Amino acid sequence: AKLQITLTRSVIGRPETQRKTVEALGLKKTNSSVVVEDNPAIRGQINKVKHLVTVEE
Amino acid sequence: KKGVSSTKNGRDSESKRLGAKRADGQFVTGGSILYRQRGTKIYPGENVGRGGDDTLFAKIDGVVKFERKGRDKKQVSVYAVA
RNA sequence: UCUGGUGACUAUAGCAAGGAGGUCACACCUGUUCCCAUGCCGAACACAGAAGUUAAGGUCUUUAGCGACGAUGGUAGCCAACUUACGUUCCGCUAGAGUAGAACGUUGCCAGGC
RNA sequence: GCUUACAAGUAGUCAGAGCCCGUUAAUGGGUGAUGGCGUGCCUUUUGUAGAAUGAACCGGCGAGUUACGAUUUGAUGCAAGGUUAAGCAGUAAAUGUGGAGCCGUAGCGAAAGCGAGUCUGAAUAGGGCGUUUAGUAUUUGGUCGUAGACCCGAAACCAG
RNA sequence: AUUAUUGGAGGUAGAGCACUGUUUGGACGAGGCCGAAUUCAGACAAACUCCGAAUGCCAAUUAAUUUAACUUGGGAGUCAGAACAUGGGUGAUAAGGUCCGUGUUCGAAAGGGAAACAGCCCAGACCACCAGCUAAGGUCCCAAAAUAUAUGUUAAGUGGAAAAGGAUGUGGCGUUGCCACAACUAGAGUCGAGUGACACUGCGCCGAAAAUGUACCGGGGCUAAACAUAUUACCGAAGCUGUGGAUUGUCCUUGGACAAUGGUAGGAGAGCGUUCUAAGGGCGUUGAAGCAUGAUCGUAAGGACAUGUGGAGCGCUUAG
RNA sequence: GCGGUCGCCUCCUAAAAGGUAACGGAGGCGCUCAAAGGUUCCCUCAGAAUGGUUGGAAAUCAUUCAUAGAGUGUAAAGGCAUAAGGGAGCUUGACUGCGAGACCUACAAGUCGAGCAGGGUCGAAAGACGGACUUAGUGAUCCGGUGGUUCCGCAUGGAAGGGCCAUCGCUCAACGGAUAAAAGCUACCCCGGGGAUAACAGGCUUAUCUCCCCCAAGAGUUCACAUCGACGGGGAGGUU
Repeated sequence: AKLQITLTRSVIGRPETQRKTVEALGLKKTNSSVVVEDNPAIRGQINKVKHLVTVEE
Repeated sequence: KKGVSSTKNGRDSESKRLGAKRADGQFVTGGSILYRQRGTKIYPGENVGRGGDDTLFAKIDGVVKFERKGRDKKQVSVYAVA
């Protein structure tokens, strides 16, 4: 019911589509974390922009 | 270096921008265009009309609906609902 | 509830064979005397009448052989992804056509003699 | 004064012994045995260490300006109004006086014309531009127009 | 703007032979020695479709996150692009070739790795520090960190550069069969212990010739300091964290903040100094301006103050 | 340079929305039609063989297999048995003034439209018609000429003349049209520029070129492997 994504990669060198999704979650710079509620529209957002962040809890 | 035997080609014409112009399920105005094509790919259904052998337009306000007619032929419609 | 009549379904609704009944009602059946009329012959287009009949059509019941709908298990292709130099290969998602086993000889709409 | 004859260098910069100094007094100054890192500057280019262009060195001089208009922005004065020109008596005083004029307060139409409406024309009907009104005078900044108009440079043409 | 659930438009990859065109053949009709069209199986298609994805596109007036968006005006610059990876045309499935389409980087981007290498991999520099943790790539010496552990594979220095082929190379995968097969011989009998085609392989071998000098491991050198896996430890950037400070735009409505701060053509804002004028107040033979030197002050353009030389003018504050 | 092209329409390339380049691969247009136009009826395709002076395998109307493989005035695609294909009568809507809204688009252009007034043709009527199944069949402005021409016609009124409204004629095909009056040579050439663009040399590439192999067909009466070398295939070199 509570997740905390963490940017562990750079957003430089990828397409704009993923760049927008990364900023849509709330992540700003690298090595940054944001705690949010687990929803069906949140799981699909991290699935699109995968292999760049780290989900846990 | 040598004057070639030229090309018996090179001609074409300006494209006309055919296709759909209003999306299924969105609200319209009386008199707006819905589709532009040669011959009747999509027939006119309910409260729509064909212009000069093209331009299927709307006749009253409402929301558009794309639908099948018989077995293999489609049609467009507008419903008064608001 | 049977047939006749209107309005929905992707031929699942079919062409290919037949089976069997009645004229309440669709049919085959009499000619130009009239309404209309084939640049062409009242078979289509019309009329008054039906003594004669059920072949066919019409309806059900049979053939899955005749053709579409074709649920799974795969597989080609493809969107990301890490590799390598790709006519590839691995890793994650969505996975077809065709091929089967099948469903398969329409669900009804609302009325008329019952 | 300090340093140099086994050494490969866009010559600096970061660290660092030794030998001399003594200031605008502060975690001061001069010299440099060794170590790491490092292919000048301007222009023109998809790209220049470039074997593409320019400059021997030093000093002095050497390129968006002014007049009159147009439009927009800031500032101030008065406000359905705002303001003067050429003049004339004055420290070449630029403050008085000077109401020809200019903008705005009402538009629409090719015009006659009518007017909060008007043209359209067979149509008051449907439409177009208007109506709900804030502007104006001087100055400041930005850009533009007519003048050479940011600066330097031609082969050539005509007149005496 | 992105995502989750839903609706719709379309005909590409791929398939397919149901139309159109083109094919290979077996039984197929079409003269007096060998034929038109057809028939059961099949094959091909940028201008052939009974079919038909993934992705993208338009709406959703549907929730969760996030921070844009549109309209009018002032001022612009740009109209020679390049490589890499994919999807095609053209040429010779030639070119660091040429023309379009979808992305990223360079252009206008420093820092780390690829020995050196605008476009390849990792990552976006506001400033101070002799602090810490990581990314790609790496850990015998040059040169920061394992001469680490366990397991296999490889005898060429393969690693550390090409192909059709060729073969008594091989570690793994299945056979097949004599209880003979190495010395028997037809172009018949024994003794004692492994033999081979074939099939998929993984790593090798030969095929492999160029002009200044070893001469593509970067060099010394290595039988593991090579290759394929597993798990670990540590090293590694101007990335992130720790500590102090500068500016903003916010915010709250006095300093803690919240975020943010590569940059070419361009747009916007705040300043420093030079010559002259006006007003006020000043300095100067007890030495002005200029010139020379210095270890000083401000976030930059800059500003003071002593000391020497010089011998008559020159600062400061506010505005033009 | 020579040659060929220059405007408009259809398809493929174009990667399932739209848009998308090359001296990339194919065809067309500069009209025609009083009917091939409007309205109300009525009808129906090919590839198929029958045995019919005659047969030209095919000149005939039938009949049935006939699934659009036919026919559309004109090229090509998208469409159509509502037939949008084939005939028949009647007629002129191939009408006047307008049009909410929308597609396309730098601009000028270009495209479709319910309906609103008026007058009508067709049909018993409901209704249908603002030119041909759909997309090509032209070209601004200026000037000049014509007719009707509720407007200004200047000292007053007439009044040539202008203006609104409706027509007409060039030719601008280099087809958004420099002034609708436009040919060559410079080996004497001159100035401003560029490796944005050729000749010589370097670099990339290897069609051709020179070698090396692979299969071996053929040449030797034997011996395809003494030697020669058919087509075809795989490489190296950078000296044409």
